[PDB]
Amino acid sequence: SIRLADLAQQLDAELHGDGDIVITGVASMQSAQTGHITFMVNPKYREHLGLCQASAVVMTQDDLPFAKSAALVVKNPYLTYARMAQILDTTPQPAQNIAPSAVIDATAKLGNNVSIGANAVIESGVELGDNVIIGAGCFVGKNSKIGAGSRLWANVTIYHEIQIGQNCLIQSGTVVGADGFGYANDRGNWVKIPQIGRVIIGDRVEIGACTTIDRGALDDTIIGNGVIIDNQCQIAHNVVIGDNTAVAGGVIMAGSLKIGRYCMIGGASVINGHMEICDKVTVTGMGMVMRPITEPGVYSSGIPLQPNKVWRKTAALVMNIDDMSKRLKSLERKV
Amino acid sequence: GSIRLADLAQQLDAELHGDGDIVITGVASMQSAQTGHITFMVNPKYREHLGLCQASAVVMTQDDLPFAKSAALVVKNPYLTYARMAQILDTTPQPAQNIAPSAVIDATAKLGNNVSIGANAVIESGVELGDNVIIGAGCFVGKNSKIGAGSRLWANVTIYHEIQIGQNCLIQSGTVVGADGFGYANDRGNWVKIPQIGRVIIGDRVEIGACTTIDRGALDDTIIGNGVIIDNQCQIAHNVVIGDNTAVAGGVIMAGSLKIGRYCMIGGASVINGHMEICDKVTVTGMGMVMRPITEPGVYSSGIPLQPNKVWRKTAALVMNIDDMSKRLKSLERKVN
Amino acid sequence: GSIRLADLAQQLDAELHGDGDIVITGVASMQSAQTGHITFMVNPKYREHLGLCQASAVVMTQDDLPFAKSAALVVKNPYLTYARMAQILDTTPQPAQNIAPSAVIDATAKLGNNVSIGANAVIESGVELGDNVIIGAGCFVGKNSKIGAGSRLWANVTIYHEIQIGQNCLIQSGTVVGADGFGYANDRGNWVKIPQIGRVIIGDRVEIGACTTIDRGALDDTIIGNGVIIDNQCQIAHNVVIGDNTAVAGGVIMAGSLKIGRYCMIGGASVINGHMEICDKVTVTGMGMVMRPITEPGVYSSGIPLQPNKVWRKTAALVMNIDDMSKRLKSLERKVNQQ
Ligand SMILES: CC1(C)CC(=O)c2c(nc3nn(-c4ccccc4)c(O)c3c2-c2cccs2)C1
Ligand SMILES: CC1(C)CC(=O)c2c(nc3nn(-c4ccccc4)c(O)c3c2-c2cccs2)C1
Ligand SMILES: O=C(Nc1cccc(NC(=O)c2ccco2)c1)c1ccc2c(c1)OCCO2
Ligand SMILES: [Mg+2]
Ligand SMILES: [Mg+2]
Repeated sequence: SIRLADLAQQLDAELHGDGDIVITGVASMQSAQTGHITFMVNPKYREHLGLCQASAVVMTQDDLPFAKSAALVVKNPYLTYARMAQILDTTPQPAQNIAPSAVIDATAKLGNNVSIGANAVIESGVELGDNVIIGAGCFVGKNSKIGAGSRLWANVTIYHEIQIGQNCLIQSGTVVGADGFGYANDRGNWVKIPQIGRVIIGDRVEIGACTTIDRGALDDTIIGNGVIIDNQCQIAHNVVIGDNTAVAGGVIMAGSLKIGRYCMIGGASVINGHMEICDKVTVTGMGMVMRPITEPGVYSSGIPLQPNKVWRKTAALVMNIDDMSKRLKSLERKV
Repeated sequence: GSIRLADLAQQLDAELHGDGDIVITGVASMQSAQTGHITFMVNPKYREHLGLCQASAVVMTQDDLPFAKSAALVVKNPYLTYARMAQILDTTPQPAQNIAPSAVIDATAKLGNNVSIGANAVIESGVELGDNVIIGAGCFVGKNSKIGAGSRLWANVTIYHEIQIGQNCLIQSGTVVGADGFGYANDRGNWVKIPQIGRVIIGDRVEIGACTTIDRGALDDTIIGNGVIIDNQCQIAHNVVIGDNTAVAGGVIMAGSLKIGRYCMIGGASVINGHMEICDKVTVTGMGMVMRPITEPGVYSSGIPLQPNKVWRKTAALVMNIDDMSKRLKSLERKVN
Repeated sequence: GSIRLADLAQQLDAELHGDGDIVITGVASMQSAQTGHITFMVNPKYREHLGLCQASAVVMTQDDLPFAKSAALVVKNPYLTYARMAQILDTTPQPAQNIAPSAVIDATAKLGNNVSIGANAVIESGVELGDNVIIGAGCFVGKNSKIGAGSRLWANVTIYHEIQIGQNCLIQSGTVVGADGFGYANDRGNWVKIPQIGRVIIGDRVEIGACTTIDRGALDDTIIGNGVIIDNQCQIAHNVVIGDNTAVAGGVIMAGSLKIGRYCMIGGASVINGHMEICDKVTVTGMGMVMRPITEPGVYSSGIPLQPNKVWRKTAALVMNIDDMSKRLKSLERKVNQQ
């Protein structure tokens, strides 16, 4: 719980109302009750602000005349919402102190205030920095290092020789450092190439659930600082992702892809390997990225949904487009 | 457990034609069935084949009866009867039995009657497990989460905090329920995490496949309706709502704040955009690219299917240059007219 | 781990050019190699660059040899030799060693010789682990499952009941083998679960990536042939059959009752529908949308690639209205045919 005046100060927002209002948490506009603070971004909600029952609403200056409650005025309500949600965060920690059922190799090196959940397994040589939290059931493989403040939720798998920076967050089910898909061929028989590279994850990286990041074949798979990666993503061996790039859910990346900084990869996209995407590129959902992207901007692919009867004709015509092309060329020649 | 054919027929509401004393030990495919097995025929083309079936009994329709070469259970719907008898004779073990000494269970957790918790499972403070709930080995159930009576989790399932799961649900291994949604604000190019303080509410009789992820809501909740079935490797983003009885096949990816109606069927590997709605009774075929809202019931499709590589190369190049093709067509139209 | 260069050359069947007494400690890339490392060159464009590589030895061909600036191992196939020497100098640890006191092993489980079981692994009744099997930490192996000699599971792998795995397999973390297929009947509008009492049969020398799922069959079995390699995030549905030596790249989804032949290559993120067959020696390029059986060997492809969004918008609009284009072209043909 926190006073609205204190909250406005920490948020660097201008208060318009009773600063002694006690705020207990954040809520959506439709769900907000007394004691909740909420926010609005779309001006369509201005007009039924008298139905919102929050104790305070974060809004812009143009929204203030429509306010029917105490208001915190700011330039960017969505960013202010992020900050106040962090102040009022109710999320528990993956673990507290070191659980007696955890299995920790005697040669592990633990910083101060390290928490390890029940039945987590820490291999030899592992280094956990100050304030690191390992959730229940995690595995952290030999000689891996996790920087100060980083947190793993339950049932995360970190392989051997992995480096993770400070203040990272990895959600459950994720696997970091599995073998890359590297094989030689000896007369039709696959010959495993041991993957003795690593994964280097920078600082302030957040990784979703059931995402896989393979280790490099010789050199390393590299995730830059401030990268965010959603659920169900596959990052193949020797991929390099530049700082602050965002990767949405279900993206599949092939090996040796290089992605620049400040990129945004839409969900379910497929990016082929041995190529580079430059800085400040946006790929929209389900993009089929076959070629390098050398200029910033927005890129898209795919033929969107149609009613099935219409699709049947669309797909049949598209598959025979070569004949349409030949017929057009013939007609041009005749005319 | 072995059962007498006459007793099995009564439980199935089938007409017995043959020896009710036959002992049935399990269910098998028609090609694999041996003595002691019961099987079923749904395709009348196999009537001439029944003499090659070694099952002790065969479920079939009244129209099939003259072709039987074994004891027969006559029913209106052999496929449904097969589902029912497979449940009666199910050989699937339970994920756990009793409470394993290696399980770690917070003192404040509330266990109902006949709850089983497998080895090395972890149960946090405030958790409530209803009667007959089974938690598989290596599971994690987060703080204050509630799992309704008769629900079962296979091994290595992760339930985060404040999750509500209904009665008689089944969740396969590797699935994660309640992870943080992909919620971030942008501050001059830096991503600022938005804590996801909503929950997930899963209804009754929901089945979730393996390695599926269902994210918790940002403020309000991610909601899975009653009777929903979800296959493997699906991603259900924060604040998605899925209506009762909807089926989601494997590998479907949904964006945040999507609402899917009741009675829908989403084909495997489909991709659905966020902040929009799909109405009731919509079927999206496999690999559907669902970019816009769907406001009328029916079947919808997308995608250009496979061709020989030599042919695809021309197809792809021509489609990508279709604007030029369009211009040439109009130009020729003007010239002819 | 470390080996004299002469002995390494002998085991690789390589021709040594240089000091056989050099001590090699591991493998490294050309750019990263330092004293004690062996590296390899596959691209002759780097011949001029070999003076900058500080590896102690370089694997190369006879045509590269005049350009060497180090001890050299000459072979016909530098890439295959690199695979073999990386195995010889492999630094990858084992998932486990010995039997961990925190593992929970049913009294009726049967273990061969030199079995290792990692911390907090769970082994159900009736399980059989062959000689030299390694079960990583946190794994679950369900009732009556059998794992053949030399096979290894990394941490947090889930094997359901009645699963059969062959010899010298390798399964990466997070993978689930034997979960229920997606089988349901319809009772007047209510889903009715069909118990999935088939199994999964995995052959010998199969490698499966991370967070891959392989469902069990409804009555008969899901079958993975010998020498198959499967990447991360793959979905193999109930009753799929995959022939020997086929490779499945990451993110591939296979619907139920699909049969794939031998020596196939399925590109990443492909979607393969079920109740159909793909013959031997078929290559499906990435993101392929397979809706019909493939009856002839060769390479098959689908998908419209990326364009700038403003260009894509026009392309998508024209394609979605291609029926109108077709009709206009036919009408124009009639006019040109004087009809
Ligand atoms: C629930 C049910 C008993 C019936 C059903 O509707 C269904 C089932 N299994 C499916 N597998 N795949 C699939 C999986 C992977 C790749 C490609 C396709 C579908 O698309 C499936 C569908 C659907 C078809 C159209 C909409 S949902 C079993
Ligand atoms: C098995 C092998 C040694 C050789 C191989 O053929 C192959 C390999 N790795 C791949 N990654 N991806 C991929 C992954 C993610 C997104 C897009 C593509 C492919 O498509 C891959 C392929 C194939 C190409 C064509 C058919 S399979 C390594
Ligand atoms: O693409 C993001 N999500 C997302 C997830 C899953 C599926 C989709 N489907 C589509 O787009 C889609 C379906 C059909 C056509 O298109 C999108 C996305 C990107 C960047 C972000 C972000 C979300 O939130 C944080 C800010 O950065
Ligand atoms: Mg334990
Ligand atoms: Mg996918």
